[PDB]
Amino acid sequence: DVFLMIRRHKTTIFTDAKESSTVFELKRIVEGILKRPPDEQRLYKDDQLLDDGKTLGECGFTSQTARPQAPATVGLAFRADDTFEALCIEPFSSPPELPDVMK
Amino acid sequence: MDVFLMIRRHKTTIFTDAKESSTVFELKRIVEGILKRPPDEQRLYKDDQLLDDGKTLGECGFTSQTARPQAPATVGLAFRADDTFEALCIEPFSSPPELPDVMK
Amino acid sequence: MDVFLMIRRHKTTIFTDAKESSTVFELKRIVEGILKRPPDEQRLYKDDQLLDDGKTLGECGFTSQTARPQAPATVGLAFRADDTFEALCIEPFSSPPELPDVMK
Amino acid sequence: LTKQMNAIIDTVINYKDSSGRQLSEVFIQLPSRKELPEYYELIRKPVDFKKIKERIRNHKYRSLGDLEKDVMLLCHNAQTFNLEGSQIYEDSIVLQSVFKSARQKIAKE
Amino acid sequence: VLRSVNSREPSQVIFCNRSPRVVLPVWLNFDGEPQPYPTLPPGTGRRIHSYRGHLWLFRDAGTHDGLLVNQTELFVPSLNVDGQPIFANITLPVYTLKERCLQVVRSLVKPENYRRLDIVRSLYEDLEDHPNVQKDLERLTQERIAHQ
Amino acid sequence: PVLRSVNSREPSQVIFCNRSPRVVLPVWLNFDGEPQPYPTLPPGTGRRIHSYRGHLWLFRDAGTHDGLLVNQTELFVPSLNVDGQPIFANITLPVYTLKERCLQVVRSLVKPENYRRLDIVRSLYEDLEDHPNVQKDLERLTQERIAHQRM
Amino acid sequence: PVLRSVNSREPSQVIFCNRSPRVVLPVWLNFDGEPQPYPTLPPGTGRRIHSYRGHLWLFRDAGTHDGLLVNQTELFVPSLNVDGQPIFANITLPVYTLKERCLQVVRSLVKPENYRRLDIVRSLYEDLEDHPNVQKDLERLTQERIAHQR
Amino acid sequence: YVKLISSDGHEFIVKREHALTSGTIKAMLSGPETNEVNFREIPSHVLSKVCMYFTYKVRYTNSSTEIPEFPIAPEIALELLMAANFLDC
Amino acid sequence: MYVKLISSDGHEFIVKREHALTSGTIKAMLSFAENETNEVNFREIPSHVLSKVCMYFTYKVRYTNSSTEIPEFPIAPEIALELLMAANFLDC
Amino acid sequence: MYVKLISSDGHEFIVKREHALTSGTIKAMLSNETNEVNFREIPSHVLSKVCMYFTYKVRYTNSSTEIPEFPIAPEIALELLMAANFLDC
Amino acid sequence: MYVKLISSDGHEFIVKREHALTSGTIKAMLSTNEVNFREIPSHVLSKVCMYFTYKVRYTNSSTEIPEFPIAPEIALELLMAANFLDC
Ligand SMILES: Cc1ncsc1-c1ccc([C@H](C)NC(=O)[C@@H]2C[C@@H](O)CN2C(=O)[C@@H](c2cc(O[C@@H](C)CN3CC[C@@H](N4CCN5c6cc(-c7ccccc7O)nnc6NC[C@H]5C4)C3)no2)C(C)C)cc1
Ligand SMILES: Cc1ncsc1-c1ccc([C@H](C)NC(=O)[C@@H]2C[C@@H](O)CN2C(=O)[C@@H](c2cc(O[C@@H](C)CN3CC[C@@H](N4CCN5c6cc(-c7ccccc7O)nnc6NC[C@H]5C4)C3)no2)C(C)C)cc1
Repeated sequence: DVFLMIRRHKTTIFTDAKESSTVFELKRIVEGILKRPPDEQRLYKDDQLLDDGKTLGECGFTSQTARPQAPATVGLAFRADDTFEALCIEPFSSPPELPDVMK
Repeated sequence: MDVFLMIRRHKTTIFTDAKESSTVFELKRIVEGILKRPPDEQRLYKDDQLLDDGKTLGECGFTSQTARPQAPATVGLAFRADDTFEALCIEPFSSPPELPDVMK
Repeated sequence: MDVFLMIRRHKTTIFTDAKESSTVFELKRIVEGILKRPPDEQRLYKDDQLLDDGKTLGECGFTSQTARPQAPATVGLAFRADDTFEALCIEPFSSPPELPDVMK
Repeated sequence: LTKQMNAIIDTVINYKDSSGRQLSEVFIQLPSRKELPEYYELIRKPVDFKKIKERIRNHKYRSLGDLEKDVMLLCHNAQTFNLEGSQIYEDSIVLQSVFKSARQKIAKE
Repeated sequence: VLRSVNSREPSQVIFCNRSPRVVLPVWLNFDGEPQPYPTLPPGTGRRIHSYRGHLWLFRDAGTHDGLLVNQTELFVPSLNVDGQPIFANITLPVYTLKERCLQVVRSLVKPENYRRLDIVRSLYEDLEDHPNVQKDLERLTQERIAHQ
Repeated sequence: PVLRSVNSREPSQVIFCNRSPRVVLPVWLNFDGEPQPYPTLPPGTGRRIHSYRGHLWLFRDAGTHDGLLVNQTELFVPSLNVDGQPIFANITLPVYTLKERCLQVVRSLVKPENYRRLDIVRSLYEDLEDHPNVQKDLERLTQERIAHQRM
Repeated sequence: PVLRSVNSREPSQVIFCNRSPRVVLPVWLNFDGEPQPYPTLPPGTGRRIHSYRGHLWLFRDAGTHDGLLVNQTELFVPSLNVDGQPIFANITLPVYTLKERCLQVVRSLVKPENYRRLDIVRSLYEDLEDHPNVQKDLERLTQERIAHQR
Repeated sequence: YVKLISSDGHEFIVKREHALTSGTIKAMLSGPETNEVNFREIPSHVLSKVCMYFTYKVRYTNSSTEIPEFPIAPEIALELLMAANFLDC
Repeated sequence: MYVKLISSDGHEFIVKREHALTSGTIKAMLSFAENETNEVNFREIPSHVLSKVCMYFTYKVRYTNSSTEIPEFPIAPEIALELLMAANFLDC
Repeated sequence: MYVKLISSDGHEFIVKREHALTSGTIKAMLSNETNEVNFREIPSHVLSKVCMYFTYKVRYTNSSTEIPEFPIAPEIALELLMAANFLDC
Repeated sequence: MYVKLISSDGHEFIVKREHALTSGTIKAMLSTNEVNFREIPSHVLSKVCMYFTYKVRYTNSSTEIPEFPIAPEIALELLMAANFLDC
């Protein structure tokens, strides 16, 4: 009942998960797809780190703000050795200025 | 669940079932159907206590484990005479003979 | 059929099973095995009544549905001090704290 | 006799209750075992209202008491199998009461 | 009198829960005994396989409070026309202010504590008289013997 | 879909017998293997139900969604009926872990919004909040089938 | 031999569950369709037993030889197990006729030499004497099974 | 409903279908329908229990779960056996 | 099992295979006929568009055959024209 | 064959070794091997019930027959849950 | 017309006559545009009116009805008032 875009750099994964499901279970789903184990992944909602033990619900993701048409964005960072990769989600292409026909 | 009953007044004995969830009132209506006397002329007793038309048989005490088909629970019946209701009177069933020495 | 028991003396509590058909004596022998005191130095009580070594647990009152694994029946134990047996004394288990307000 | 057997059996089938619905509509033809196996396991002598006219066309029934014995058997077969107070149960109670009034009008009037 | 009818003709139906409550669909069997069925969460709808003439009833799974289906108390699917599904719209009724208050009090106070409320004795009995499918079925019968 | 019914068109008469103290929710896995809730069995009742050969079933506490057992296993798949004789599904409590059983009791006494108020460890609070769930358990049962079909 | 086990050589794990008040005597029909007594199930007990597919079983009150039921029927034949899941044989009291049930009780209270002292009809005395019997019942079940339906 | 009347003269009102479990009652009712049948040699403590059986038989026939023993106390056993024999059941 | 859609500006979109197949053009491109292709590359579709094309797959898959009520699939003016173009090319 | 579990208040519980081993924590503490283990933070009304569970689990695991509900009174529920988790029962 | 309900603390509530009549006890008392409730405070009688508004509006409304909310703080006194009024 929660729709998500999990984005790291130029990669964006579109997926669902339950409000009741946990940040850890989400890392496992990513593991299943990108073949990268759960403990080196770090998931952010906006600029705040999400604890593996909290439910997506308690992180702030709700059905009413994570709808299939307007998915909520979870930020993703990987771990190289000791250091944490910076939360870097390179933005999408920009839409052209609103055509004069539509004003 | 299902509750199995003997509704008895005097020498009359009615065998019927109802639901735990069904009410003392609908039971009076079953009696009305048989003995042709409305629920406002009937009093239904469990032992010596009067049963309120609004309470469920369950709440009155008729559980599935005390109102079994082969051990029906006994509801007493009284009819109204004018200003007063007759006493609850359930004439007893015939006594069995003293246990024969063969079965001892 | 099996019976599940707590044999308790003072601050000691022994958890064991035995057959309905097994005897009070056989139980004393199990206690002997654990607490190293023979059947002639033991008295076993069900509540406040003494149990004869020769009776089956069944006959004493311990049954399938009073001596269940999760509700073991309690047999009281008394040891002999020279000429006389000690009083049957079963020191009670610790009391639980009053219900936290969420569960009241 | 065959005409009276046709009258008695056709009156019970054609019989509609006081809402206009025909009761025998379910009792016309039995279900295939493939369809409903529990009925066949429960019921010793599966018989319907065509199986009875078939007998009557063959005149398998000897007296009007032999035609009645097997109309009571299916109407009682239905009661055994169905729940008390079901649609089908209380109509086999009525189909026994409409057969016992239909035989009583044709056989003696 | 109030029972499903063994029909052999399927009738696909859409149970739409437009109440704020969890809804308990209740199918009356052929003998006319209420049969609880799987609950519908608020704001959900399901296509369900039922039969023509089958009689249904809906209630708050939690409280057993009375609900409505297509502005009435009983739902009986008509024969499907051209395979299109029939729709059962389940909604709150307009409860009496009293019955509604009882609902809320009942939901806040444990039944053993109804006795602690500084209210009239009659209200205690009313509080204790929890709503019930069977009581309501009995009432609905007398309301159909009164229309005859 | 490892765990799913198989369309057969051969009927299998079954008897669901609820020998648990709980209201039982029979859950039929459809052909895609999606749980489908069916009418509940009150404690201590038994009902004859029409299912087909190879159809896969699962049972649960209709209230708590707690896990039950059928013929001392987790899944029931009706055998081919022989001679019209109905197959029997005996539904019972499993032996819950003392922990899981305690959770059940606490969960049954405290409103879910108040789990937060209990003077216990957060991990226990997480366990309390993790309501049992057919889907979570189905996922686990799949990995437990690929683990005895690996070797 | 219409009513008999069939030599399968495919094992079928079964659970005999005694939900009758009576001590239960499980009776395995041999391939020659001969009743073979097996160890008794105490009341309210359940045991996993090793049997084979197609093997035919029957259950009775070990004491009185009264008829019992398994899965609402007189005979139990294990299906082939699916995924090792054990088959279940639920053994229960049948709805005895009031007469047969009365006989049961009288028989249990009065010594057979005293049946003669009861002020009852001779036909009833014969019925009292006529103890229930697996073989008589097997013969009946065959004629009811030789009729394709029942 | 149908009315069964004991020797001592107790009246028992039981569903018709429940009573018909007795082949002998079936005969008495089906052969001239009336509502009453009189048993001059069956006392109440017996005919009461005979009804209780009808209740039992009707309810537990075709029952999937489990069936409970139809109890008969020694004191009533013989007279019930007599009554049971006289009635089909 | 998932599929990778790659925009002109080179963003990667990982979406369920079944979600993607909602597009006839994609179905065609995915379905050497010995085994399945994970990537498909759109030379002329920018990210801000292909992102929203996915959001539609999410929407369509979820709300198709859903009984009580479906919500309108929103499209902002700023994206409307390019999406219409992309939509027609994809056949979604 | 027997092992001694001792509660905070100092009650002694003598239970079969195998019954106790149902607890990973106890399995660890025992795995030569000792006879006593002391639980300084588990009271008797709790450790008593923890044993009763061992009795229950050992008996009803692998039973074809219906299993009965392991009862827990509200008053004990929370402390038992705590104890349960520590023990790994 | 309109009708005036007056609370214990002496607040005046002017509501349509037909809205008020939803209460059998008010129906009885008006059978006169005033009624005084010595035992009903304003925070209660205010909400009793809000119910009249609700009942009148949503009775016989086909699509959807919204739950008539009652806060815990007011629940008991409202239940009392409700029973007295017969609303
Ligand atoms: C997910 C979710 N969420 C919220 S709710 C929900 C949900 C809802 C439903 C379900 C499940 C899948 N669906 C249901 O539960 C539905 C609902 C409700 O509508 C009843 N029902 C049922 O399933 C009953 C049911 C099924 C049935 O099918 C008959 C047509 C099949 N019957 C044999 C063929 C004909 N019979 C043929 C012999 N005929 C008889 C003939 C005679 C007779 C005739 C002549 C002479 C002698 C005779 O004896 N006698 N008896 C007869 N009896 C049968 C009769 C008709 C019909 N009917 O009802 C089931 C449950 C009981 C899942 C989720
Ligand atoms: C604790 C408790 N509580 C309550 S009950 C209980 C309990 C329950 C069970 C058990 C024990 C463990 N289990 C059992 O007792 C089980 C149960 C029940 O299901 C039968 N059974 C048995 O063990 C029989 C059994 C049968 C059999 O199958 C063959 C593979 C075994 N043998 C190899 C070869 C075959 N023979 C087959 C013909 N064959 C010949 C055939 C022919 C022939 C056939 C057709 C047509 C023409 C022909 O000529 N001709 N000649 C033959 N000669 C060889 C012969 C070989 C038998 N396995 O076991 C046992 C008892 C017989 C314990 C407690």
